[PDB]
Amino acid sequence: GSHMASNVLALDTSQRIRIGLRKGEDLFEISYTGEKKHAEILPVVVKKLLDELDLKVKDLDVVGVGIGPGGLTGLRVGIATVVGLVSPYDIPVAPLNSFEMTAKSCPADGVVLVARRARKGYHYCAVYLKDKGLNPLKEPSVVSDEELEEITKEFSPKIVLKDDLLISPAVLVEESERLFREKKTIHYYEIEPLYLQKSIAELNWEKKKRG
Amino acid sequence: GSHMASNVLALDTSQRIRIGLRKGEDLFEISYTGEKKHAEILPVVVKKLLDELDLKVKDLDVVGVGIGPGGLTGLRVGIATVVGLVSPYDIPVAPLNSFEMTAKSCPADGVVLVARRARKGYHYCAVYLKDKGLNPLKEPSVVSDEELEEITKEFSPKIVLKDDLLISPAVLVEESERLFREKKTIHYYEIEPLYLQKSIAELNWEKKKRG
Amino acid sequence: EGRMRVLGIETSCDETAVAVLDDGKNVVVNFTVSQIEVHQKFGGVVPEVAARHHLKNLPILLKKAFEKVPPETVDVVAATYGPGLIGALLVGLSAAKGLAISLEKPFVGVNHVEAHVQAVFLANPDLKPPLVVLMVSGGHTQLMKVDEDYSMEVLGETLDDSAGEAFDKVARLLGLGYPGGPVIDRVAKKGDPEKYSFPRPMLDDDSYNFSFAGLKTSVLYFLQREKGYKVEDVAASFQKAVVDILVEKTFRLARNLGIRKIAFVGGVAANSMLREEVRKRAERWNYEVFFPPLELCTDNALMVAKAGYEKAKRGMFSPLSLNADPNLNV
Amino acid sequence: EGRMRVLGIETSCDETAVAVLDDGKNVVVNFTVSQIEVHQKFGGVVPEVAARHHLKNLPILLKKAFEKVPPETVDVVAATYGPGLIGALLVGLSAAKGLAISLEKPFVGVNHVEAHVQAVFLANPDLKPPLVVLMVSGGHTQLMKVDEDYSMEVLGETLDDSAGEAFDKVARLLGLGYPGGPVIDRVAKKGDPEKYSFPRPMLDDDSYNFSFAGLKTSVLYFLQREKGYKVEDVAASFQKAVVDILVEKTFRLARNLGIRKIAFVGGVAANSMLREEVRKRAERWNYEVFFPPLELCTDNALMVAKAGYEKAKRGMFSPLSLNADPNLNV
Amino acid sequence: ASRHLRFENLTEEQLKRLAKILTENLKGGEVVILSGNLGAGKTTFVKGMIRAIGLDEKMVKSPTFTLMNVYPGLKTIYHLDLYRLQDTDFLSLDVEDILEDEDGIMVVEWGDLFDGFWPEDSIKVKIEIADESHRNVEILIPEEVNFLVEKIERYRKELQN
Amino acid sequence: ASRHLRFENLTEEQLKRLAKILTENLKGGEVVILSGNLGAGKTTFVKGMIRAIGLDEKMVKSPTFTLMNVYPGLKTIYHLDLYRLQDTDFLSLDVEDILEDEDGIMVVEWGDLFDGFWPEDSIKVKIEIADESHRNVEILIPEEVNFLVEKIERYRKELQN
Ligand SMILES: Nc1ncnc2c1ncn2[C@@H]1O[C@H](COP(=O)(O)OP(=O)(O)OP(=O)(O)O)[C@@H](O)[C@H]1O
Ligand SMILES: Nc1ncnc2c1ncn2[C@@H]1O[C@H](COP(=O)(O)OP(=O)(O)OP(=O)(O)O)[C@@H](O)[C@H]1O
Ligand SMILES: Nc1ncnc2c1ncn2[C@@H]1O[C@H](COP(=O)(O)OP(=O)(O)O)[C@@H](O)[C@H]1O
Ligand SMILES: Nc1ncnc2c1ncn2[C@@H]1O[C@H](COP(=O)(O)OP(=O)(O)O)[C@@H](O)[C@H]1O
Ligand SMILES: Nc1ncnc2c1ncn2[C@@H]1O[C@H](COP(=O)(O)OC(=O)O)[C@@H](O)[C@H]1O
Ligand SMILES: Nc1ncnc2c1ncn2[C@@H]1O[C@H](COP(=O)(O)OC(=O)O)[C@@H](O)[C@H]1O
Ligand SMILES: [Mg+2]
Ligand SMILES: [Mg+2]
Ligand SMILES: [Zn+2]
Ligand SMILES: [Zn+2]
Repeated sequence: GSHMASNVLALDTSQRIRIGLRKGEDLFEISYTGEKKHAEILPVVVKKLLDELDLKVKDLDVVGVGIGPGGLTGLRVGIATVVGLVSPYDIPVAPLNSFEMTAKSCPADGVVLVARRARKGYHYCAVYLKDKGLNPLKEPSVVSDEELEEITKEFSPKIVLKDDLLISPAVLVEESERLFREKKTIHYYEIEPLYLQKSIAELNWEKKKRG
Repeated sequence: GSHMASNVLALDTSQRIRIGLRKGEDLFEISYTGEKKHAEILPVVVKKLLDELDLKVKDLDVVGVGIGPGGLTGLRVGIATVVGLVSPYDIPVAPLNSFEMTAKSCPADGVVLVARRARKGYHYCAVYLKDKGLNPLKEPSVVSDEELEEITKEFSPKIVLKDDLLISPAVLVEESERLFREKKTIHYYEIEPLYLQKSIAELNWEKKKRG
Repeated sequence: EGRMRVLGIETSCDETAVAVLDDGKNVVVNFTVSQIEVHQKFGGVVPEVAARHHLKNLPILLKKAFEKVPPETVDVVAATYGPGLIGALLVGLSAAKGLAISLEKPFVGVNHVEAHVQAVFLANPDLKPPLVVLMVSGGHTQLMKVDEDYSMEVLGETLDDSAGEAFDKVARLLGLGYPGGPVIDRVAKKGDPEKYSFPRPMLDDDSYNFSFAGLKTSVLYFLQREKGYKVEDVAASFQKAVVDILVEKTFRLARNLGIRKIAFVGGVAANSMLREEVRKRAERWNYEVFFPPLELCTDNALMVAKAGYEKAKRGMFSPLSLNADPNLNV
Repeated sequence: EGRMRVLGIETSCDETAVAVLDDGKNVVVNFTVSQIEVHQKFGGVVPEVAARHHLKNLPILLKKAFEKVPPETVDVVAATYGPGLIGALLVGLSAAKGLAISLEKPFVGVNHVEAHVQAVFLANPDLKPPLVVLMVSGGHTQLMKVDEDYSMEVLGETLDDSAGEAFDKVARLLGLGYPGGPVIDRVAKKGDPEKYSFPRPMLDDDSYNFSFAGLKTSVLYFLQREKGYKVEDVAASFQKAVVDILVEKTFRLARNLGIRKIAFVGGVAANSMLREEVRKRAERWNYEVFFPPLELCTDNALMVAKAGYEKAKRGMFSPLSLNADPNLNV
Repeated sequence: ASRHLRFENLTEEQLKRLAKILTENLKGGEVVILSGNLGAGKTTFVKGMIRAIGLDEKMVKSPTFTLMNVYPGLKTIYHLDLYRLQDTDFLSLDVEDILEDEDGIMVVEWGDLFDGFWPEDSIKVKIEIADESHRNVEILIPEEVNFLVEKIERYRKELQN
Repeated sequence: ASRHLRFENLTEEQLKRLAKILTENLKGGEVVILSGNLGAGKTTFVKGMIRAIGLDEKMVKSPTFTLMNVYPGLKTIYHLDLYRLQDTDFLSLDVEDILEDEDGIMVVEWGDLFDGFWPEDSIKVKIEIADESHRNVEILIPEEVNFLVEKIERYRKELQN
């Protein structure tokens, strides 16, 4: 029946592989960085971790997954493997905004700007007011290199998370738990990735104008 | 003979358990957080990690270890296990300043202050100018709650890492490699932990004066 | 009952597909997004599907699958891992490894074109290799050998355009529309296949490979050179050229390998003129020939599940580390 | 040679110690920081040692050990994990697990007081339990049974101050200095042990436990009450009280358990009056008694290595998860 | 402003040599938009390009159905054909993903069907049918990547023959 | 300024009851400095304190040799004796580490030997020998922890007997 989470798996494949697994009082964080592709690592590491903590997937109370913004190939691998994990048992899914996760993974507080380079001369980016929780000063969108500078002045660049983004797996687990407690979880067949990719079609279809 | 490092183990037990293991192009990070004591986790996780990467200790080019400042019990466990790891083979040891590791683990740059509470009304703390590398604006020392505030004004509190310190295991591996390349490694029988603990004996032996 | 139930996944190109298969014979579920689309589906209280949207489609099909098939009954999970689009392959592959971990079942990576060939053995349970297979769809144009143990080699492939691709593009030239294969087949019926020749730099006699690019342009050249031809005659004459290439090589291979059974799979294998030419030569030189049904020849997860069942029987399982290979070679 | 070589570590209290032992008999290395100190050591090109500095001392001893003993020859690693100071235990324990991982050898966690008892079996290789052990140092005052299989129970302990502690503190009162045991032993020789009685609330007859706190204060009370006594007589009379308590209980236990062998280990076991009283009763009631040599009774890693060898022979190995327990109970 | 280079009346071998010279000199992260009618020689052009990454022409197939082929040589060529593309979604996602690969060379048959989508520094290659065995080729090099001009004009040397 | 509380002529049972009342009311992270001559009843006092964490007196031993004993009850008591301590290093490191435990109760026999080391909010307990079966006890409660005063003075109720 209805109880509070004990066993929580969350990963984010939006850049580097980030896996968090809480089991009771025990939280394990694992990250991988190297030449190997996500499809070569993520499933093996997930299996080993679960095995070592004497945990089966059906014993999971929620699974968190990063939904972007991030690298298409990475996101696809992560989300797809999660679908494979939960689909047999309809285990609830916490959709995690990779940029928010990035912001929350920063020790400090205040005003934070997160950016990832797209195609030459463009950048994904968002700005966040971060204290107790975290509040969006501008939602993740695509901008040019010039338009990025507009944002760095228009808001306070107190912390600037650019290009190489640290994600704390602990934060993934914590956010997954939060969404679960707020009844904001979803089914595995309801996942809607943040594809900002799609915005460059319209913004570069003309020139430097959109209104 | 003399070659550049391929296989690098580094951990820090100064607060939470942080383990990094590079093997060629593959870097694995592991952290643990929970009720279990360091002595219950650190050795088992080290063994499992090495085994899964088909790695024996003698194959290691350097071992990094956090030497403080931090919790006495934690540091003792970490350093002692490392001594057990390397002693049979005299594998070189990178001594890691846990506070520096903390500073470098912060995505942003600028001026950073790191603090850990000691006995009520006192704090370990250091201030670091951080850009390319990292430069000490004041070396780790003990201060009172009042004297801490002196430091927050006397320097710019651009980022304030207080009480709960994130250590990136990747950063441990990277620093271990750096010290190894700079021929700054030491023998297992030459380790000298940063015990700031010892400074409270003299600073509280009188009142608020020391000069 | 030592029953082996295999759930197959296929996301190599345009089609998202999930199937469940028992003992390489009994079909339990055989879903394709094509069916879910090509049949109406007014709104829903479960999201909708669209072509080539693998990440959002596959979950849907899995939901459907598990409604009919209780998950714990699945023994083996099988998925295509190449060749094809890395971005697409990865979704099927990754979900399949997901399920393996979840169900604590073993996992099988399947080669897409090898899978296509299983359509022959699904459709002819009694059929024993060796045989030769002409695989000849829009994507694939390949001549393959299957030996006694069920190993496969590719002994010929296209060096440019597939056969289906030749039909599609030439049909555009003749202003017949899309898909090209069917319309040309229909229109050719009432045409003279001996009317026109299509000369071009043809590749080696001994080679078991194909080239159609030059036949495509040869027809273009014709249209902008000649006067007062009839579509029927051009379609018929082009159609003759294509099947003549395909049949000569396929039978020549079979002869030289001393094989007496030949199978044809894929869109182009439907062609009425090809089938006639094939039966003529089959009769004359005393060959068995096999033309599987059409819903098996198009991309689907059943051929994957079959391919998986056969590998699993032989204990040829895949590790969880298996990466998608867009250039996978059989 | 099915030779089992065991490296022992001991860091439970004040002493840092490393030893190597073969087949529970042959001592290869037996280092204590006490020796490295109590013998001169002018500077060095390798750091220096000091008492109770386990983290920096242990590395030193390991270096020494490995110079004499090549590491790969080590079969089993054994370390004290309690009882004692958590902070100290942890260093030995953690380094030992380190070595196990490094050498790919199994690991044995050892109980400090159990280890102390192995001094009896090191020193008397022919000795077979059951026996009773009075363990009676400065830290430890304990009555133990060892049964046929070499299991141990504690059947009596101090409820306050140890015996050695009584000697140390009473010696302070008599102005004799430290350590108390020896000086009192010497001074008592020339004293009358029947001169004074030391009455105080004594605990239960049937109880196998000890209490000395009240004997300590009884002597204080005496000094501030009486006039014109002589140190010799007070020392002698106090010494008599202590050994009388220890011997009565130890023999009574042995009698009631029907054991005929008794062993005495620890500083206080050196006491000349205790030894006499013990031999008297031993003779009268026909008991075997054992007093191990003194360098075995003080904290050292040899008893650990022995304790480890015996557990390893029986395949009673410890996991890498073993935490130090300051309150470990035998 | 972008610099226009015309090559008149190239044989098939000459067209391939020209494609090789272009590709040799590509640094990584470049886009080539192959334009031309059915049968102009777009796929044949790519058979030229692959010489430059140390593979056989055998490997170059029509991507009409596959949509994108990967040729992993000394650099990786991504070979797209957008002929049969009905939606726009595949550009927005999959192709966009590869535009962030700054090591590979993307070449796109029928790229001109979606002319607005491509970056400004894209190289455009337009192939016309001259006769039954000759083609004309026009190459537009944007200023951003202007170093290519000298490399390509040097090829005219071979055509004096 | 710190508040002084004298208890005159306590039996052994009375001294233990007083130690129980003190400890009952400790929140966690407190230090008790036990002062008194050889035989005053410091260790006996701790046998009183442990009643309050739900253990038997059996568990309380002299830490003269062990240096520090751990009693894990409803709260954890750390029981130190610094009698035989020659250096200063053990205070600087090991004891300092436990002063950062804000859940435990530290009680230190012969703490007064290192009077400068202890925090200002430390509770001081001084035991004098009155006769052969009675002790006097003085307790200093710092202002920081002043709530203890009312709790302890209530014990005088038992002593009217
Ligand atoms: N000078 C030439 N350059 C290139 N190809 C030539 C030339 N002369 C003849 N050809 C032939 O023309 C044909 C062109 O086919 P190809 O498939 O390369 O054109 P395409 O533009 O890719 O067609 P599609 O529009 O269907 O993609 C080939 O058979 C090629 O050998
Ligand atoms: N009123 C009393 N309160 C406490 N103890 C008493 C009293 N009267 C007699 N005693 C006895 O005095 C002795 C005190 O011993 P204890 O070891 O507690 O003193 P201590 O201060 O710990 O000594 P040390 O200085 O060696 O640590 C005990 O035997 C105790 O039973
Ligand atoms: N697959 C085949 N099986 C049997 N006979 C064939 C086959 N292919 C061609 N032939 C016959 O063989 C002839 C070509 O070879 P042929 O001149 O007979 O030389 P040979 O038979 O010595 O190889 C064709 O005219 C045809 O009649
Ligand atoms: N361990 C012992 N072994 C043998 N005899 C003992 C032992 N301890 C005491 N005794 C003897 O027994 C006497 C006390 O018990 P005793 O009066 O003989 O009753 P019982 O022998 O029936 O138990 C002592 O005076 C002593 O002579
Ligand atoms: N009757 C036909 N004759 C020739 N070609 C035919 C005929 N029917 C379909 N085709 C061709 O098969 C191709 C489709 O094959 P299919 O759908 O089986 O698999 C792939 O998509 O690869 C199309 O190019 C179509 O023109
Ligand atoms: N001859 C002795 N008589 C009584 N007590 C003696 C004698 N020799 C040492 N001791 C006591 O043993 C104790 C030391 O024991 P040991 O050094 O063996 O182990 C521990 O430290 O625990 C000291 O209290 C000392 O006073
Ligand atoms: Mg083409
Ligand atoms: Mg005491
Ligand atoms: Zn196919
Ligand atoms: Zn001992």
